[PDB]
Amino acid sequence: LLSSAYVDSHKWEAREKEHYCLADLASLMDKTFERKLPVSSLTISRLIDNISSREEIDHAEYYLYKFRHSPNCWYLRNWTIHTWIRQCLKYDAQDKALYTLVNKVQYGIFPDNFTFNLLMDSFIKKENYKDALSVVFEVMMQEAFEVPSTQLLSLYVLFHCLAKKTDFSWEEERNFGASLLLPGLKQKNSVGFSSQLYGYALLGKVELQQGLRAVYHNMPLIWKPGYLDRALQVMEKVAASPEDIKLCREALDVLGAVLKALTSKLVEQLDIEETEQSKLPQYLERFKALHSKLQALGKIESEGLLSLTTQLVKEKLSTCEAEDIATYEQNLQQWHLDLVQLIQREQQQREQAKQEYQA
Amino acid sequence: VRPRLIAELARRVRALREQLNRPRDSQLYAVDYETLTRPFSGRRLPVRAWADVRRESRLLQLLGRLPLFGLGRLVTRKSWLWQHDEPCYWRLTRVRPDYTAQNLDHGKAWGILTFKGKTESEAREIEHVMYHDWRLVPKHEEEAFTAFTPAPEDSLASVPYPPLLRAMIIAERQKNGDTSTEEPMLNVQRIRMEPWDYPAKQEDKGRAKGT
Amino acid sequence: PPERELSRLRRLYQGHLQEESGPPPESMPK
Amino acid sequence: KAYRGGHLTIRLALGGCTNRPFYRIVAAHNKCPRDGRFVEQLGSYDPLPNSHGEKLVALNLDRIRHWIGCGAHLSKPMEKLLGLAGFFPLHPMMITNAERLRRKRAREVLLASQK
Repeated sequence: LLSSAYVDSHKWEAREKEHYCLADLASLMDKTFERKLPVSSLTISRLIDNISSREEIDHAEYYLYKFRHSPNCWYLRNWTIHTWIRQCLKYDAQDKALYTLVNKVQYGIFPDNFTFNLLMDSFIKKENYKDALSVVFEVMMQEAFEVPSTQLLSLYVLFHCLAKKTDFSWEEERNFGASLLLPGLKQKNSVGFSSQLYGYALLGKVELQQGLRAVYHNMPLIWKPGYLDRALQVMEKVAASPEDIKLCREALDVLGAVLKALTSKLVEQLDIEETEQSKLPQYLERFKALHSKLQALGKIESEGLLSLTTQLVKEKLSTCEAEDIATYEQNLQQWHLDLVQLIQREQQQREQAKQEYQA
Repeated sequence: VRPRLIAELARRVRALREQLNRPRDSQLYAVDYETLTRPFSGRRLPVRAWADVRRESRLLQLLGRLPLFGLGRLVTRKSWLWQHDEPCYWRLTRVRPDYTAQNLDHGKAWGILTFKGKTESEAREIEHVMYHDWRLVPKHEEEAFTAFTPAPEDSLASVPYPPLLRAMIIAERQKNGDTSTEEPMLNVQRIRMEPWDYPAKQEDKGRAKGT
Repeated sequence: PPERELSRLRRLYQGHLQEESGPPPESMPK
Repeated sequence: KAYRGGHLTIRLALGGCTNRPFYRIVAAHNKCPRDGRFVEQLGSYDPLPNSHGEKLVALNLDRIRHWIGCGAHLSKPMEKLLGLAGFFPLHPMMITNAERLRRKRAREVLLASQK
């Protein structure tokens, strides 16, 4: 879905690179680890910069794993992560990039929004929507919906996947609900509000059937009950919103289906507070009343979610891409400055060590 | 005095061997969830913790899944959420992960504390990092989570003296000629009663010795 | 105590509760 | 003698004979034996009623105040004695135990009424 200019790797290919044989750097780090000493972030940077084959991808994965489990794990630089993803894309190794991203705890791969978009768009161009969905779920887990381009791409992929899905496991419901709620909150349009409603409906179903811990545990979600109430609040907000904002009929149908299905371990809640299973009938009545109110106000959209998201993508992704490319160029310049400072520090330390050794 | 040099030699060797064979957090604070015992020492955890140990997460079990180990993020605790209605949390400023951990789920952390809505001036080390009691505040919820309106905290400024001590104070006053009728009072405004679950000084806390 | 605090304690000590005690007699029962 | 850490505490040292207890209120290092070395004797406590039906407690209030002002701790029985004397507030557990005994006697009275 992204332009060739956004996906172009020429400027990254033109980065100033100091050439090494990957075997030499690997042996140096092996000696360092054997001596139980810390490895510099510059060394791992040089190894990742000097991947020249698909087997060097396999070796660099192992050395990333070893660096993550070392005293200087925190110092893995952003340009190194970007280069790792670029190399994986270059040598037809998207599966390895996805593997490291999924096991980010073991490898320390925490991409920026540009790098997420690169990976997700590669998967989308190859029509591998399953892996694109995996990348979207990783973006959700990392809470990286701060850039509009990522939000739009994630919404597109999510609605594409939901358009052809019937069987829902509660983990799948939880992941889909979170991944649609987070970008839906940052988009103040009809698509964003419909995504908010759909995700709140899914999370409320998960909460009522499996419990609130199933919702918030190891998720970027809050531990407060009342997700269905928040969906109804989204409907209420749309009712008092300007003319242009609307709600897709599909999201309303999903919420209605969830309520119709719901109305047919440690206790974390105070016994004086009313449970959700007891407020289901009132939620249903509120849903029917608000649905009639929205239908009267003409705040219901008949277009499907996927088509509406496609149209929004076509309208906004170009300007989002322009902004992202500008920020990416700024980042590359700053990274070059930082890398040259690191190289100078190493050279100065080595020369001072030689000066001392000469005595 | 005949010198005792073997004692000094043994003390120095023991100090060196303790500083070189230090047990790591991944070893000290590992837990067998089936039996709820520490494999390092074999001691069983207290009963009141068992459920939490099987449901909640350690702090770096959360921080290892975040960029920069979650610097600047807000982390709260389940016990604080249950006990207190006002927001209690840490704003992280520095993290030292235990690289020897297989999942990088052990380590140390520093941050700025807000307890019951009162933020501290400086950042200090976080205690109970190894407890299974930690939750991560979502970015889109922070504004709602952090919101707090300071209620008027007007408490007693003075209390009566105990009966016999009051009687003795008054008797001494009348002995020294004073005839004023004001009741003796104990000022209690400078005695601030700190909640028992307020975070303590982790820098002053000890560490389990290797064995 | 307020009912909210009693419920908070009832949550804190699930399954390990005694019968709640009311106000004691004003005088010592004879 | 040098103890590792420790502090001064005002407590009750037990003397007397079998089935006839008597207490000396003393300020001593907490690590010392109960009836062993002490820093100062601050009073006495006879828990057996005398011929006048009285439990006699002697308290050196000046020296007790001095040692509390020098950093000495208090054992729970000593805090309860000082609360009974009116020198301290009544300890929370005297109040709680009194309430518990009131409730128990109320239950006994209710049993008698039910019978």
